[PDB]
Amino acid sequence: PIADNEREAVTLLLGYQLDFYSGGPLKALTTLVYSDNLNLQRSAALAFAEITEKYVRQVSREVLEPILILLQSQDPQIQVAACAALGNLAVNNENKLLIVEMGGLEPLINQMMGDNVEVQCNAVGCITNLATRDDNKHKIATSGALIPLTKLAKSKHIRVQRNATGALLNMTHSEENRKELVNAGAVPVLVSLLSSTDPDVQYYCTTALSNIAVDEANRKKLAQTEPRLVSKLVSLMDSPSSRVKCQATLALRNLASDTSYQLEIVRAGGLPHLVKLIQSDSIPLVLASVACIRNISIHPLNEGLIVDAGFLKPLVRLLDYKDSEEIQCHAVSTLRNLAASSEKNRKEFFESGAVEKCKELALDSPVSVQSEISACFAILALADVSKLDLLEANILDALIPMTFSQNQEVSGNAAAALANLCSRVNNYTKIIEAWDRPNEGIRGFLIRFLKSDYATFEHIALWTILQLLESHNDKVEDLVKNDDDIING
Amino acid sequence: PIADNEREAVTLLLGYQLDFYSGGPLKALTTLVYSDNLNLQRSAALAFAEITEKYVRQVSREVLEPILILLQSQDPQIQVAACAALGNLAVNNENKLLIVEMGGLEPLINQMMGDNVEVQCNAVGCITNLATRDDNKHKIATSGALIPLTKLAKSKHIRVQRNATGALLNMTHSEENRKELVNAGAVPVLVSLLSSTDPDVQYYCTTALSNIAVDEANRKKLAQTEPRLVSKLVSLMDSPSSRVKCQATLALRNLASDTSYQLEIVRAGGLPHLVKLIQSDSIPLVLASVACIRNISIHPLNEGLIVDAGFLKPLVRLLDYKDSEEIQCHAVSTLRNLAASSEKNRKEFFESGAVEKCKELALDSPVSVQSEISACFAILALADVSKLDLLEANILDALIPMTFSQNQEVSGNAAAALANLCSRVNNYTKIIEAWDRPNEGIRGFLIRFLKSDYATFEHIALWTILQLLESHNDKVEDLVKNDDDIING
Amino acid sequence: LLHIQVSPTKSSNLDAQVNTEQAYSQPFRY
Amino acid sequence: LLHIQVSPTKSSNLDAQVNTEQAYSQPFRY
Repeated sequence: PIADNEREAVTLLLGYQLDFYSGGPLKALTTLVYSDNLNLQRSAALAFAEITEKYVRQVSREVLEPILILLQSQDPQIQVAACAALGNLAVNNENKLLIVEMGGLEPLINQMMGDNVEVQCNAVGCITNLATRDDNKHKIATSGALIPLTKLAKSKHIRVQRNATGALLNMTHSEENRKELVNAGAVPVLVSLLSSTDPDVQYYCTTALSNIAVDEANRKKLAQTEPRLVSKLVSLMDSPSSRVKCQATLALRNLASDTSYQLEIVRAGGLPHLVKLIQSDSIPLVLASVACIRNISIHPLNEGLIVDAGFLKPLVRLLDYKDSEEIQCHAVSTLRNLAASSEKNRKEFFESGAVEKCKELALDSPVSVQSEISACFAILALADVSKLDLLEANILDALIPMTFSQNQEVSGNAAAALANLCSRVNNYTKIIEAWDRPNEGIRGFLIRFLKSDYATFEHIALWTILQLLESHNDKVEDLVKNDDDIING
Repeated sequence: PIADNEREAVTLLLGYQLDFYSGGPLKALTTLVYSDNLNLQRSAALAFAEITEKYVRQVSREVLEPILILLQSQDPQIQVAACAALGNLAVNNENKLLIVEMGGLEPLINQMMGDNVEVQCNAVGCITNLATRDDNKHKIATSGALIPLTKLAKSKHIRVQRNATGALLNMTHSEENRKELVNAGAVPVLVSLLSSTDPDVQYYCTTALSNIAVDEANRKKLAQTEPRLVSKLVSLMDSPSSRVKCQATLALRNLASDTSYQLEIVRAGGLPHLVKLIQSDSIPLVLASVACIRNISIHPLNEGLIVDAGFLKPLVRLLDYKDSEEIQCHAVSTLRNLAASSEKNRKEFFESGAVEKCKELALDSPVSVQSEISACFAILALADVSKLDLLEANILDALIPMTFSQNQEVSGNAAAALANLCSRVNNYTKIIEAWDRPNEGIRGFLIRFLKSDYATFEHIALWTILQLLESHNDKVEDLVKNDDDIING
Repeated sequence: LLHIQVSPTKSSNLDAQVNTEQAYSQPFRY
Repeated sequence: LLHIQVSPTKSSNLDAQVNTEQAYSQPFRY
């Protein structure tokens, strides 16, 4: 009797009745609407608001047109109820599109510009919901709603503020719409609302400004008109709200795309905040902050200040984040940005443990991380004063097998590093040891790169052979007398 | 762990309301109704009808008031929709009461008296549903609704007929309401509708008449005024519908409370139908039919006709229905009603195996069945012609232990039968051999009943001893000479 | 006295019984 | 001829990222 399993599996699903968007009920409300009698229309509006409040689905033209018609009313009750109904229906994705196609934006804008704060709230909110569909965003942005949205973002009523700033946020997702926002004058408002004591408003405005900072032109504009923006974001890095912390950090990263902001964030005291955030052991916070410091470390004038601030060891520790490839990449990239600085910073770099950790990661990490590490080694090897030390950390053990990689960032930078390590060093012991190992070591490298199609690789091989000859060493001169090496020409 | 089954177990059952019976929606429909505009009201009524069609619950006065107002419309379609709503709501038991208390019966009666057939249909149906609550039955019965219900039962439209006859049926569950029904003139209509070709109508009418026939005065009325009744019910005993079969049989059984109907049912050809029915595969049909023939067998003039129809052996076989005490009881009772007939019927009775089966059942059945069997034996024993035969079936093996029963029907009738068997028989062999056994035999019986406080029992014992001595036998006289008998005798 | 009898020759008739099953309306059209 | 370098001294700046999280309205009072 397996059947009685099935017998109750069906009844169950026959369960999985409150639908009134058609037939009798709908016709009754519609009849109330087209009566053009004020009281009856009030009744219809209240009914619609309640119904949409309790249940929402994709509805047809005949549901939305009586509501749109109710939105032409001068009566506050009708207005607020109809706006509530349309706003509720605008939670469904097909409804958003249909509502905008029917010309709902014009009545909504009109209702926004009236002196009724509840109607303001509901109309703005309806627009907020409409703007969560990509198709609608540009149409809303160019419809004229931006001026009243910007104005209403300054409302003393927190619900109106949330809806307004939310809509503004919903139109920072494309370059064009962001341009529309900046042209409508939203930026001073957003910046001012960075100080808001409401978590939602603060988050919306922080995120909105962060998205606005994605565009170079907006960054330039902000640099000219909003001089205290960096300070405010910096102070927002210490917000008790985690998402506001994270987003403020992201905004600072985005801004740090530019040189001037790279200097300005440091000048405004952002470094200790970043130092703390990069050690939070919260993946979002760490990601944001390591990205930010990655951008900031590009400016030479910051290097010293970054090392004094104590970034090196936190950065090095980030390399143990084996389940976050991006964090590893950014950490290593920042380290490499700190790898060709002054002597003090160099000593600090070597005292951080970056070389050893990078060596450890070089042969057991994603190819992106490998690439960053390889580049880091390549730049580190440029300093003569460091070469021996790099050699005594046995990084040749990493470099040599990396010259086998089909990723040319890896292999190319490994070749560069190795080559430079072979040049003008006082002691060639480590090089002699690594002549045949690992994996044919340095001689094998020389062979393979001597027969390379890519003229740069071949140039590298020839150049490092020359550097090996150039140095006054008796034995490496003995080791180059092997026939696979020489007749290459 | 453990919890994570419970953790799911809760959620699903949190799975397994935006109605229109309150707030906004209700206020909208209500605004439509009190608008006093016919078209608007029409929309409201349609809405109500659909809503109640999709979902029904206990509702308040504010739901029923506008619906009741819509019941008084000049537009028949408004009335139909509104009454559909009301009728749907009247499926809920508290709604029935509230609707009657608010005075819905007056508009409903008015609707029944109109000329629109859909209006009639829905109004009557609504009253049918209202009359499924006992509180309401007497109120509807005395409201005046009975006269129009009676008229509408004669409608050429089948849905109307079903609703009307159903309401009438709902009026037959108390003596008072049945009296009201008869006074309204419903009986000729119901009887005529026994010939209806619609299963529902004929079931409702058969049941209604069956219930009407529960009262003596009504049976006499029917016997005076409705001469076609028995013929119709008899023909209905062959209906392809089993519920119609069964109810027809039950109606005939109720009618058979009176002697005249006991004769009439036989005269109309009901006996072969009852023969078939007591041998049905369905236990209800058997019960109804055996009860019916039990009532019919009470009239002496029927006895022969009952035997000729072939009842004896099926009746005997009914005794093996060990799981139905009631069926056994009226089978044995019918048999007893056939136990003092003419000589032909007596001979037929003894060839049916009734005696042997009863003897078998006498010590292995419920005390009710025992009572009936004991009586049957007591009546059988009255015929001199039978006595020896009854003794040859070793009836004393049943009779003697039955005289120990605390049930005085059992013991009293067993005593009577024994007493008669000891009287004026030509052969006293079986008496003599049962003198000491089983269960202390006739001797023990005589002693015990001689000591009885009940003068009837003592009378039986003394009379029996007298019959034993008066009858001329050498060894029975020898057996009576014992101390225990004479001392208390 | 020729015979002993303590029960009536015939059994009594059963009392008529009521069917209390309730009828409900047909589907309401509108 | 003094050193070999096939990568830029500094690494590239990251592209600014957009947060695509969408805001929804507050509950609607009427």
